[PDB]
Amino acid sequence: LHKEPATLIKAIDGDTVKLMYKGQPMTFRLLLVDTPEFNEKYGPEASAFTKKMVENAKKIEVEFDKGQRTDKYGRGLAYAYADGKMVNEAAVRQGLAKVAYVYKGNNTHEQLLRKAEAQAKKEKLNIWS
Ligand SMILES: Cc1cn([C@H]2C[C@H](OP(=O)(O)O)[C@@H](COP(=O)(O)O)O2)c(=O)[nH]c1=O
Ligand SMILES: [Ca+2]
Repeated sequence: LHKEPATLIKAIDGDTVKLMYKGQPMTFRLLLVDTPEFNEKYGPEASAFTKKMVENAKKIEVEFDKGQRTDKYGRGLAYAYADGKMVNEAAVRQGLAKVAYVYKGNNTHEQLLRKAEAQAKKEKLNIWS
C-alpha cells in the first residue's frame, strides 16, 4: 500500500474525519474499525481521541487498501496516519474502537489491528473495562 497526502478539514467522530484529498473535500471512514456513536458509551471519548490525534498532526496521510476506495455513502475508505502513526490502530489500541467491518480484499492491516485489540482487551481499557 501507499501513503498519500491529505489535509484536515474537520474532525467528525471516532472513525470519520473530513479531509482534503487531491484538492477535494471528502469524508473518510476509517477501515477495519468501529467506534461508538457519539450518543453511546465511550462515543465522546472516541471522538475526542481521534480529534486530538488529527488536529495535532503536522502531516496527515491516507492509505487506500486494494479493494473499494469509497463506500455506498461516498465516504473514502482508508487507513489514516497522523505524523506516521496509524489512527485506526491507535484507536483500537486504546480500547476506543473494535476491529469490525472486515471485508475480503480491503483487509491488509487486519492482523495488525487484531493484535492491538488483544492488547487493549488484556489491559481492560475503555470499551474492555
Ligand atoms: C468501514 C466500512 C463501512 N461500510 C458501511 C457498512 C455499514 O452500512 P450500514 O450503514 O448499512 O450499516 C456502514 C457502517 O458505518 P458507520 O459505522 O460509520 O455507521 O458503512 C462499508 O461499506 N465499508 C467499510 O469498509
Ligand atoms: Ca461508528
